[PDB]
Formats: sequence, structure tokens, C-alpha cells
Amino acid sequence: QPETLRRYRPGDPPLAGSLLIGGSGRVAEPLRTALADDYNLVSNNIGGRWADSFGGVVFDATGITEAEGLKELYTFFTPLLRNLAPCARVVVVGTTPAEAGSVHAQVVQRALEGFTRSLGKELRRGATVSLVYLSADAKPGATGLESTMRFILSAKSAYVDGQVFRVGAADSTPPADWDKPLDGKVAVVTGAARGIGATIAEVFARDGATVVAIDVDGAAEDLKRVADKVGGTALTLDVTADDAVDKITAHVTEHHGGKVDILVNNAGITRDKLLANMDEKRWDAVIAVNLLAPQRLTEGLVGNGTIGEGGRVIGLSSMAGIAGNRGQTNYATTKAGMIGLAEALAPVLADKGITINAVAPGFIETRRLNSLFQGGQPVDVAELIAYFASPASNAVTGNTIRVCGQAMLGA
Amino acid sequence: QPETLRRYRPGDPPLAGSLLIGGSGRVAEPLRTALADDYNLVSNNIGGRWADSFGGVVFDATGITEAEGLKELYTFFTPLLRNLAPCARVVVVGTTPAEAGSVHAQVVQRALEGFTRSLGKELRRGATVSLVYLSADAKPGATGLESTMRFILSAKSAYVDGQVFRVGAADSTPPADWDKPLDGKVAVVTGAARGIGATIAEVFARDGATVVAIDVDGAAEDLKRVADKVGGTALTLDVTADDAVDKITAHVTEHHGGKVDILVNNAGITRDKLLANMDEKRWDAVIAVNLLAPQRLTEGLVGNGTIGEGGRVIGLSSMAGIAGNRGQTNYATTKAGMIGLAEALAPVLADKGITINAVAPGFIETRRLNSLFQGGQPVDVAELIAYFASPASNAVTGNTIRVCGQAMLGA
Ligand SMILES: NC(=O)c1ccc[n+]([C@@H]2O[C@H](COP(=O)([O-])OP(=O)(O)OC[C@H]3O[C@@H](n4cnc5c(N)ncnc54)[C@H](O)[C@@H]3O)[C@@H](O)[C@H]2O)c1
Ligand SMILES: NC(=O)c1ccc[n+]([C@@H]2O[C@H](COP(=O)([O-])OP(=O)(O)OC[C@H]3O[C@@H](n4cnc5c(N)ncnc54)[C@H](O)[C@@H]3O)[C@@H](O)[C@H]2O)c1
Ligand SMILES: [Cl-]
Ligand SMILES: [Cl-]
Ligand SMILES: [Cl-]
Ligand SMILES: [Cl-]
Repeated sequence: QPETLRRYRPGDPPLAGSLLIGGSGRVAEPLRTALADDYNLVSNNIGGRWADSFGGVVFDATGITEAEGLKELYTFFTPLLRNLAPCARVVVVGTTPAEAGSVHAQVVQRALEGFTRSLGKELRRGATVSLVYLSADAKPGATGLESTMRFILSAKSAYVDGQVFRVGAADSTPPADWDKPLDGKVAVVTGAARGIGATIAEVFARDGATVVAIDVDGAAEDLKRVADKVGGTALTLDVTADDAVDKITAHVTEHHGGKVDILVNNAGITRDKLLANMDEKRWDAVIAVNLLAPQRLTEGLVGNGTIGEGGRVIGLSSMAGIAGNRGQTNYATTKAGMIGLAEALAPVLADKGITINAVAPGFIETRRLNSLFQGGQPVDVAELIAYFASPASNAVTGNTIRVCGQAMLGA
Repeated sequence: QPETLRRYRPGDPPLAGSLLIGGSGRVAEPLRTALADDYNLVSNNIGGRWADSFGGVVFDATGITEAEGLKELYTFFTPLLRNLAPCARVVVVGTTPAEAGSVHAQVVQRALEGFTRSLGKELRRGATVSLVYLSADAKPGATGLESTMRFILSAKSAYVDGQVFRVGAADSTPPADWDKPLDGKVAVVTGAARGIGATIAEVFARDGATVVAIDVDGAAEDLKRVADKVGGTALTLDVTADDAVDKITAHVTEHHGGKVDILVNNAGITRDKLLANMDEKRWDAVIAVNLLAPQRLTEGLVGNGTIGEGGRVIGLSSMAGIAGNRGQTNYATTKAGMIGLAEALAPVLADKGITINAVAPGFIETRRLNSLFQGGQPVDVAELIAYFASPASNAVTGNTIRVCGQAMLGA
């Protein structure tokens, strides 16, 4: 039977149980220190006695440098798995493999992904697995890791499973309130009149953001309703229009102090057709909306300073961009291009204090061939986007993370 | 209905039809020059008239630098798809995205993978798609690309579909005979008494190699039969033994002039068990054979000079190492570690003129959830390994290529 997944609501504790952090690397102790107040931390013990089920189990693998040392994964996890609660979170933290410092160490840190993806296919009742890599150059405090662990170790990550998160070397500052992490931020969401975009607006506003909801003229009525519901503003415009950057710039100058902290390139279309049967309009329309427009909005709003230091850009990719899909040579090209935008701009935007990442949804109820045996919800996608958008996620850039319940499909 | 795939046999032309090479980049013309004698090259024409079906179609995308330029994929391929023969080969050649020279160019070169993987899911009757990336620093002649194109553009690649090949900057020398590419090479194949290993030995010997077939004492009878059939030698040994490197070194010194040109780390075991139910022997045995032994044989034989300039190391990974598999936290860790060995040693071994790569088989008859709607054969795996082993594949290192018929499963 498919598990009814717990999802986030204000005031509900992050985990449905205790948090055990172990392993003998460089992140276990600073992570225990950082999470002790908001989580119910418990220590490991040889007797295998714990009053509560584990809501979260984190293994710090950053100290493993030899294949003989991989046995620590086995000895740590085997006594703990039967105490996992439904919808528990299992996380392994390693070192970015190319930075691990020796051939042997790079081999074992790379091997961790085989372990985590397999373990995810063994967990039951909605529990998920995650692999987080941390740069070898992060400071001892590992503050740049905190927003990633807090996203994973919460109900917000309910439909993210089997994924790899890649954290760089930079220190982070926490938001004033981890429960309102986007407080004071101005967020532009394209395609916000319906679907995933409308839910992104709601989750952003839940987290304290001021949302500029963008959609086409034909959706003006629904767009205003979304904007009013979230306490934000509605901007009707076609993202392919020549003056799109001008219009967004004028709008946030008029209403929101002249800046954009978060840009979500969510607007998109499909024109499905086998390539042998496709005409030019079906190709061109899809490239214009799904690839040219996100590139132009991102470069234009960074280029005129509207998005500045602390900025966050998130693009909507798709599993079709990663695995391909019959009838979608146009669409999948644009969604692989959205990954390309994150990967190509990440070093360029890092000089400006801006991150850029991509989310690749799988099956979103807008089904069963995944570890959670169910389809995702729009809120599950919006939560991953909000994680990237956090002011505390400054050390997370160039990532593509799938929100798919650990779907079988992929590359 | 599943297509009966054409596979390689000496004297059969490489393609089942003509070869059309197009696109306006830096590889179209030198590739036409290199392949003109052995292939039946035809030019594109606006009338759409060709006497024969296409056995191969190659599009050079290295000149595309702007998303508006991606339309060349559409205009080139749409008139050509209906003339593809059964088991045809479609290839797109691009530039390594991080080397493409501008943000816009990196975006479009990265986007090519969405296009190719989608097109593969539209081709019919056994035809396959491939994406090849070539370093921006390759010389105009693109000689380092030739062994990759010749593998793809042949029946040898029958079960390789949807994959990405990554070619570096180095020039290559062709073998004296592309139909006996391993002539004169000494190849060590572990686990060669049965299964995929026995077929690797046969394909290597077909291609002209002298094979050292390695397996355990209990398989001595079958091992000798394989060795005799391929004209090579049998070496009984357990690859986990302390003196394994010594014994291989002594064996090739006694019989094969003291050197190893090709090492295939194929021996492997499984001990499947849910991690919660697994004991220490099931973990340790799998790490010892599948990860520690390949690392030790590779580093030991490079370290004592038995594998030198021109050497080739190929490891057997697995789709389980990429996607994970229930009950295989031990096995999948080792198969992700085999990818880690290729990725970590590639820069170290490049200083010695040695490449190292990994092959990840999917479903090998030892089924239907792939683009070819059928399971692979051991020969299909062996052909991909022989491609890496070619003396002309010196510009191919650090690659992991799946042999899966474009399986739906993955990461
Ligand atoms: N299962 C899924 O729905 C799914 C899966 C993977 C990825 N995605 C991606 O997620 C995003 C949201 O998908 P969705 O299913 O909610 O889509 P949708 O079609 O329901 O909504 C997209 C919105 O974008 C708007 N839009 C389209 N073209 C526009 C333009 N030129 N200018 C401004 N607004 C424009 C539409 O009017 C619409 O309100 C898209 O980028 C889509 O490709 C969706
Ligand atoms: N479908 C598949 O068969 C499949 C799929 C993906 C990957 N692989 C990998 O491909 C390789 C070959 O698989 P296979 O199915 O042919 O396996 P197999 O079990 O049929 O044969 C492997 C051979 O290795 C030998 N071997 C095992 N331990 C050894 C040791 N310590 N020293 C020396 N020889 C040893 C065995 O005796 C056997 O002859 C393995 O690495 C396997 O993990 C196989
Ligand atoms: Cl450490
Ligand atoms: Cl169609
Ligand atoms: Cl060029
Ligand atoms: Cl079991």
C-alpha cells in the first residue's frame, strides 16, 4: 500500500521521531551542535535501546578514505534500520569525490552513491534516502551545509528520494527564522497563474516572500487571484516578449523596492510530436518559451542589477530533459538546456553572489514506478525550489535535483 | 515485435546502408575524409533522393553556439528520418559543454543530450542514437574521434543506445587493421571461465589480442577450454590473493613478453541481502572481490610497469551501481566504486599514457523495458569493452558507458 506522506505545516516538528547523527568524519560534531535545539538528538548506544523511533539518521562518511573503511556504512546502519519511523530521513554526508584528496578516497566517496540509491530501494513506509557531498574546503563549522540538512530533515522533502546534493565551500548565515526563511525576499515566479507555478507562489509566501506572479494576458483573472491570495502582485506578460525584462524591472521598481531576490523560470509549454512529423512552429515555440526566455530573463535581470548579491535563480527542468521522452525532442532539448543554464552560469554568477540551480520533476499529479509507489504533488516541487531559494543556500549552486520519489526512469 | 539485431562478423560492411555526414561544425569534413574509403558516403540533397537507405546519419553540432541555432537539429534530421534502415546509427557530435567557449554555447551543447535521448525513443527497428562530445582543444583532423565513430557506426554497437561518449583532445594513431584492432596486444581478463568474461576473451581474440584468461582453481577445466579456444593462456588464481599481482606478472613474463596492454576487471560476485538482514561475510566478500581486487590489480600492475604506455584498463560496473538496487547495498557500492576507480585514476594514469574506463551493463541474457525491447547479449558488452581497449581509443578515458538498449532504469 502507498504511504500517505507527511508534508510540512507550521508548528509541526521537523521529524516524526528522534535524530541520530553518527560517523567519524568532520561534519558529525558541528552538525549535532547546529541541530540540537530544533531537533530531538539522541546518541547511538551498543545496547540498541531508544525510547522513540528515528525520524532521521545521518551518517558522516567524510572520514572514510579506504575501501576497507566502507564497512563503517554496514556496521553503523544495520543495527539502526528497524527503528526507523514511517517517513523517516536517512542521509549520508560525504566529501565531493574529486576533492577527497587521494585516489583511494575519491573512489570510496564516489562509491557512496551506489550505497544510498540501493538503500533507498529498501526503506519502507515513505522513508527516503539522500546523499550530500560537502567540499573539502568547507570550514570546520560546516555552516554552508545547514540549509541542505534542514530541508532533507523535514517533511518538506517528502517526495525527494535517492538524490545527491552538492554543497560547496562557502560559509552561510541562517535566516532570522528557519520557519520563515524567505522573509523580506522579493520572488518572481513565471507561469504562476496555475499548476506548479501557482503552488510555488503559495509556498514562497508561506515562507515569508513577496511574490510577483507572472503569466500571460489570457490568464489575468486567475493570476490576480493567486497574487491576492499570497499577498503579492500580478504582472501580466509574455516571457518571450522583447520588453519582458523592462516590464519586470519597472514592476518591482514600482512595488517592491527595485530588486528581485529570487527568480523561478517556471513558465513552459509542450508541443509534442515525433521529430519525423514535426513542423517548424512546434519546434520554435517550445525553444522560445522554455529555453530562450529563461536565458534572457536571467541574463537581463542580472545584467541590469535587479538580481544582485544574494540572488537565487531556479529553473524548471524535467525528467524528460535527463532521460529523454518519445515525442519530445523539442521539449527535452529545452529541459536539458535548463540544466545547461544552471551549469554554465553557476561560475559566472558566483562572482556576483548569485546561485542558479535546476529542479527536474518526475510524475507530478497535475505514477507507481518509484520507491514511494505514488505520484508527486505540486507542493513537493515547490518545497525543493524554496530550499534552493533560501538565503542560507548560498553554498548550493549548479545542482540539478530530481523530485520523483526515486523514480525508476533516468539516465 | 523485437528486432533481430545485426551484430558484427568479419567481412560484413560496417553499416547496413549509406553514411550521410552533415552539419556546419569543425568535425564534418575531417570525418568525411577519414571514413570515405571504408563507408559508402552520400551527400545531402534538397530533393530528398537517395538510392539506398541510411545505415548511418551523423550531425556535426560543434558549430552551434546559440539556442536559435538548435533549429539546425530540426532542419537537418526531419527530412532524413524516414530513410533510415533497420539497425541504423544516428550520431550527434558536439563540443564538451564546459569547453564550448561561452555561456550560450555551453547551454546549447549541454542541451544536445535531451535531444539525442528523446530521438532514441523514436527510432524504430533496432536503430540507435549516440551523442559524442569532442574536446574544444582537439586538432582540426579530429583523429582522436575516429575509434569512437567506428565503434558506433558498426554492428558492434548493437545494444549501446542513448549513450554519451566523451572524447578528449589527444591525437590518435589507427591500428594497422581496423578489423584486427587488438593485433599484438596482451589482454588480461579476470573471471574469464564463464559468462561475460568468456565472451570478452573470444571477442578480444577475434580482434587479434593474446588473452590471459584468469579464474579460480575450481574453474580450471572450463578456464583451459576458453584459453585453448582463443589461442591464449590460462592462469588460475583468486584475484583477492595477496600474490595476485606477482602471479600475473610472472605469467606474462613467462609467456607474453613481460607486458599487459589491456586489463579487464570482470571477475565479480553477488551476496544479495537487505542491509537490515545482512551479515559481515556478505558485505566483506563483495567488497573484497568487486572493489579491493580491481583497485589492487590496477595499481599493482601499473605500479610495477607491467601496464605501461598505451595501456587500457576497463572495469565492469553495473546499472545497479548507477541506479541502485534493492538487496544490493554491498554490490552497488562496489559497482559505483568501479566508476570511481575510472574517474579517480584517469588523470593519474594519463601521465603514463594509460586510459581507464567503465562499462555498466543493464539486462544481459546470462528484459523489455528498453528502447530495443529486448535483453542484451554478452557479446554486446564485450564489444564496448573492446572499443575502449583499442590502441586508437587513447583520447577516451574516465568514461562510464551503459550497455542496456537505452533502458528506462537509471539515475
Ligand atoms: N508533471 C508536470 O506538470 C511537469 C513535470 C516536469 C516538469 N514540468 C515543468 O514545470 C513547469 C510548470 O508545469 P505545469 O505542468 O504547471 O504547466 P502549466 O501548463 O499547467 O502551467 C504553466 C503556466 O505557464 C504559463 N505560460 C506559458 N507560456 C508562457 C509565456 N510565454 N509567458 C508567460 N507565461 C507563460 C501558462 O499560461 C501556465 O499558466 C513547466 O516548465 C513544465 O515544463 C512539469
Ligand atoms: N547481467 C549480468 O550478468 C551483469 C550485469 C551487470 C554487470 N555484471 C558484471 O559483469 C561481470 C561478469 O558477470 P557474469 O554475470 O558473467 O558473472 P559470473 O558469476 O557468471 O562469472 C564471473 C566469473 O568470475 C569468477 N570469479 C569470481 N570471484 C573470483 C575471484 N575472487 N577470483 C577470480 N575469479 C573470480 C567466477 O568464478 C566466474 O567464472 C561481473 O563483474 C558482474 O558483476 C553482470
Ligand atoms: Cl575528515
Ligand atoms: Cl507524431
Ligand atoms: Cl566550430
Ligand atoms: Cl533479506
